[PDB]
Amino acid sequence: VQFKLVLVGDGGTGKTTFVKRHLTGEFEKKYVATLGVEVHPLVFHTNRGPIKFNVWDTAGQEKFGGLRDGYYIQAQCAIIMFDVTSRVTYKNVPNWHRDLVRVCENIPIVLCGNKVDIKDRKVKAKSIVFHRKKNLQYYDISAKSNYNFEKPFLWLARKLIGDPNLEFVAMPALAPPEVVMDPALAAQYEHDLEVAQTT
Ligand SMILES: Nc1nc2c(ncn2[C@@H]2O[C@H](COP(=O)(O)OP(=O)(O)O)[C@@H](O)[C@H]2O)c(=O)[nH]1
Ligand SMILES: [Mg+2]
Repeated sequence: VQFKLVLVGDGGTGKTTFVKRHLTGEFEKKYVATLGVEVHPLVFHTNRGPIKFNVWDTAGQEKFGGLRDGYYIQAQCAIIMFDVTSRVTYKNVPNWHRDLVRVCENIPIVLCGNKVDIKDRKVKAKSIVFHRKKNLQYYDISAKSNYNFEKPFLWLARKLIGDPNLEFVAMPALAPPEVVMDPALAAQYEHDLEVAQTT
């Protein structure tokens, strides 16, 4: 049985494109009229059994202001997203985290910089600092290529289940990649995060 996960971040960062990679979750999503939300059931399969994240994706209302308390309430974990091609979206991460922690004081949170498939990257590893003092794990992701798609969910499942060595035994069916994540760029970016972390 299951965990509410709230996916937040500026409009246009790729939240909806990311949750939709999980094809069953997209097929089985439940639209909640009263709340302005689609709830996608993303089941994943660990070496210890299944875990279900019910991922709350907005219906775009973040473009007009903050989300209502009912969106965040009873969340057990979260993903904050920004877009590595837009510094302003990164600049706004602290405010999203504040809103989230205001309603859900002690939950595990992953920070994700999306669209790392785009060659002209504006927010690089050296610049991504917010997660350090706040105890968040960070990953680069590219929703459109499934790059690192399972990373945030695996880190969350380890935190939520209380098993640091949990692994996924099989991947969910994901929408086939719509863009190629350049494998060279992926390897440099993962190492660049490791370097920034040691600096
Ligand atoms: N290149 C690229 N474009 C993306 C990615 N994710 C989303 N997009 C594009 O970014 C725009 C906003 O995506 P959307 O999922 O609607 O963002 P949301 O408003 O945060 O829900 C759309 O044009 C997407 O196709 C990605 O990983 N790579
Ligand atoms: Mg959206």
